[PDB]
Amino acid sequence: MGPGFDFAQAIMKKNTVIARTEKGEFTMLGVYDRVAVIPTHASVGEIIYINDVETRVLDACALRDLTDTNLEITIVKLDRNQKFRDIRHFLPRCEDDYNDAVLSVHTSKFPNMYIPVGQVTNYGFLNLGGTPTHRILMYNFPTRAGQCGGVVTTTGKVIGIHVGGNGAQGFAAMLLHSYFTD
Repeated sequence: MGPGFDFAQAIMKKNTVIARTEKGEFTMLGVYDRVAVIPTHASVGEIIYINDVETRVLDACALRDLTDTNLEITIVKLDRNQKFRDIRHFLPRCEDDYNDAVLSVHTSKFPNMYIPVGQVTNYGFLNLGGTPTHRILMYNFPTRAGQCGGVVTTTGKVIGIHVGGNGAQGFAAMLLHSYFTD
């Protein structure tokens, strides 16, 4: 509809895949080369389906902060025959708040879904399904079941992936440039 949805659509069209684990289907953001991210509760194993293709997992790392607290981001390296467009220059360097964000989802259940979620708070600590979690972003949209992995963007920035909600609010794990230095 406008420049927020334009930037969101540009990321979805080139930098997402449908990830299937034994825990269900997730939006999965490709970041560079064969490296992608998914919520840690997807429980990535040795084999994953990527757009319904059986794919060996070369590495999978559940991120935690230096306090040894869950970040709810798993960085996955895929045995895929094709690289992602490198979008690391769209990642923020620091924890921050944002205006006018879009949550974008692409699954079997929710194809080509874009949600204007409005203002994003640097919320920090969240007890997420019983697990203490840091670097949480919050938006006042009633997200449901089927949004996990969904990409949170502003114009110019990819800021997080959707990991949960309480029925009134949705919560995203921050993406930071420092997660993907090589």
